[PDB]
Amino acid sequence: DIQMTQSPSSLSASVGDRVTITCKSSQSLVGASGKTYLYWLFQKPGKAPKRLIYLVSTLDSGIPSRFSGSGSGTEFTLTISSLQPEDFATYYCLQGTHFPHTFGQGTKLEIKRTVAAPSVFIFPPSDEQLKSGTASVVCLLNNFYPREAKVQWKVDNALQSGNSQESVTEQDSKDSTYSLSSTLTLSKADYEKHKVYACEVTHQGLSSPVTKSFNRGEC
Amino acid sequence: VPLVESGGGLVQPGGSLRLSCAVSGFTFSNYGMVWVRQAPGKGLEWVAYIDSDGDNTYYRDSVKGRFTISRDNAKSSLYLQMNSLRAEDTAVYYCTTGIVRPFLYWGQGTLVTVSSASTKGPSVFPLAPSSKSTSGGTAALGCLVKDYFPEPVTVSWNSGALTSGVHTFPAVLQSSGLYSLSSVVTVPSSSLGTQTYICNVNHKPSNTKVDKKVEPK
Amino acid sequence: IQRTPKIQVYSRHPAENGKSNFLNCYVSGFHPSDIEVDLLKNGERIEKVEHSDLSFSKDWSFYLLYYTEFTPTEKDEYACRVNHVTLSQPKIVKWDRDM
Amino acid sequence: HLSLLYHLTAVSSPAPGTPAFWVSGWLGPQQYLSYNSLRGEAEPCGAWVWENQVSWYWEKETTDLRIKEKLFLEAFKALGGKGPYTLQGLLGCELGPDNTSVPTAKFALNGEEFMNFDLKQGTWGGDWPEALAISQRWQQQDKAANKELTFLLFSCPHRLREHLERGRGNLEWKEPPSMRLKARPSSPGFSVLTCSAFSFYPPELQLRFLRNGLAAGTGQGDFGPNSDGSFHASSSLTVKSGDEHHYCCIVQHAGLAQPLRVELE
Ligand SMILES: [Cl-]
Ligand SMILES: [Cl-]
Ligand code: NA
Ligand code: NA
Repeated sequence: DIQMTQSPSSLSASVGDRVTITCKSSQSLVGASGKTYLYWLFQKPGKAPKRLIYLVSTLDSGIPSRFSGSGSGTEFTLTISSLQPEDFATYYCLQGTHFPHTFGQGTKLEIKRTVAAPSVFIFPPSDEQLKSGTASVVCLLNNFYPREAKVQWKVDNALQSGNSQESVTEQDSKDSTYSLSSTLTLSKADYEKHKVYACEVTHQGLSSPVTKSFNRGEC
Repeated sequence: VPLVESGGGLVQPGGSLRLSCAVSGFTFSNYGMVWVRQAPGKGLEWVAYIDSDGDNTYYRDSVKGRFTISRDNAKSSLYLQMNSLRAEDTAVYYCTTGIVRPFLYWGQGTLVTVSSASTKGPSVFPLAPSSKSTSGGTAALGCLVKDYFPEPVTVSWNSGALTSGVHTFPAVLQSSGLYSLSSVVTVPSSSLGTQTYICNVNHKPSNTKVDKKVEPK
Repeated sequence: IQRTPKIQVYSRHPAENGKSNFLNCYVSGFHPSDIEVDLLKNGERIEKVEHSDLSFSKDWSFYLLYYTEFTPTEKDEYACRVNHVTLSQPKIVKWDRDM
Repeated sequence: HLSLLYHLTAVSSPAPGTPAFWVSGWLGPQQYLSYNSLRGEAEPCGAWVWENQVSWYWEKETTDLRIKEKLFLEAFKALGGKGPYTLQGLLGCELGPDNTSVPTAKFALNGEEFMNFDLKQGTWGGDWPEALAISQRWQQQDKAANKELTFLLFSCPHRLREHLERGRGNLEWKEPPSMRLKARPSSPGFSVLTCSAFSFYPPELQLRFLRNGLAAGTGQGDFGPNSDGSFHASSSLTVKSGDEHHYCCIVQHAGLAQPLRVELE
């Protein structure tokens, strides 16, 4: 059924770098007057797609001239000659020669900036939330790079499992940083049993892992 | 600004929806037209195609008997009639061109969400700023929006008069089948008291509006 | 690209021996537009033969109609002989009177 | 509602005596106009020769198509290389409800659709390299786009307007098909039944087959034109050795008041 498969699926590169994205179709794409209906599209988060390159290597109007494509048979590449920070987006290759009509899984392109440490904060489940059954505890990691960080909840020093979800912001389009909420959801009955509550953070920008904590009740 | 797709919304499995795509950017009568779709936070997916005349159509075969593309060159617009809907049809649906400029013209999409569950407005709880958060320095605070369906929900602070260092996190699906997110903000510790901070949560699918005040416990 | 012609032979009005009529060859669905077509009466060219304009369809392929006034007859067979790039040798389609 | 569409074709090397360029103009499925570069003059076809018409009509068809002619030959030069090429264009308007005119301008090269003239942004365009070649060559020509914009937004629907008022009888013409149903043994055990419709207008017609009153499918069907502007349709089906006569033919057409049953008698 004609699969498109891109390499890589994910990529962080440095401003100035030369970027290479490949697209492998399971079947040749020539088949007209020597016209190859391969296309490159890109998509920023919360935004609609846009066309980059059409046919194999023709830039769409107003696409920055550092973008280029090539390939011919079954082997295709997108190439950004010198990365800039607005170049962040997800890129897709698209075959439009036989129905369907299929996309590569995408290459997520993030921009690598200087390493930066997260300002950590910790939040007590509000008085109100308890009354209505259960209790949520929030750990905030603010404005940092790179995306990779390990978070642990320390309920009376027994490291919790499978009971906290994380959310991560999209890489900030201005300052290139991330932010994270780890949210530990508990029941009122379990929450009242314990006293020592803290999250422990570890991240490249930290040589010494940091913890912020509170004790249930007084401040 | 060349197109506008419309008529999305929330529906039950089995139900039906009619998507409209009003082309004003180009001469619609020249163009094969295409529907493309994107399940929330996933890759793009091709759906259907139509002749410019209107008498040739193609579909992905996970959809064949159920959907129906069509056009009315008269009102330079394009349609997708979707019937017998099921879970996997959830996606933003995007309208584009086929031959002779395949995939060049796009619009803002329209969100089609297929689920049996009911619209629930979120509980809103404040995330109070710590007592031990320095004198002078920076303090963070925010509010928590919990147990709501469906997407999306919008958050603003002090009625649109606070954007600096506001982060609203991408909602996440709790195994309860419902969503939650937090919105937080960093401010000067010295503002704790003088300035007052309120988050404006709006969940429209259920007409829920909460203005919650954030205060130190 | 290239597309081979479809050929259809039939008469304007239902065929009746002795009654006057018109015979049609309709050649369609072909590209490029270069084409040669004769109507045959018992193996050989009909002289005075007219044709319509070379026109084309929604799919872009060309179509043409050849025709001539004639009187059908017990003793007579008719055909249409067509030549085109896409053919190695002329295609000949016999006129089925019922068609 | 109806359309007025011009079919344009040019070729890089015509046979001797063949025109490089020729246009057939069509009101619905009915051809009203002929032009070729050899004669260099626009002619009415069929009843349209006798239309009560404004006296400058065919002067203004001729002037516009001569412009279209020069551009089409010009495409070839601009188009790098030796071909041979065939450039086709489908230029016309459609009149819907509300007196509102939708336009169309698509182009094809060597039998492939590759270009169009956008009316919103007054522009020729297409993805193909050769679309760009002709595109800029037409754009760089003085007045082209304006004349094109004029022709399709004003000339075209105006012309359609005039023909609908002056050629009402011509467009509203209806003539029922003369019908025959016949049989011929196809193979051992089998016969071929052929339902045939002669001399009908408009072209829209459907044929079905019935055994004893209950549906048996459509045959394998074909359409074609006659020379007088009328149409021909035929359909054929395979049936058993001797039954065979518990069969009729069902034809649907605008020229009839009700469907017509055709017995093999
Ligand atoms: Cl975008
Ligand atoms: Cl007059
Ligand atoms: Na088209
Ligand atoms: Na033109």
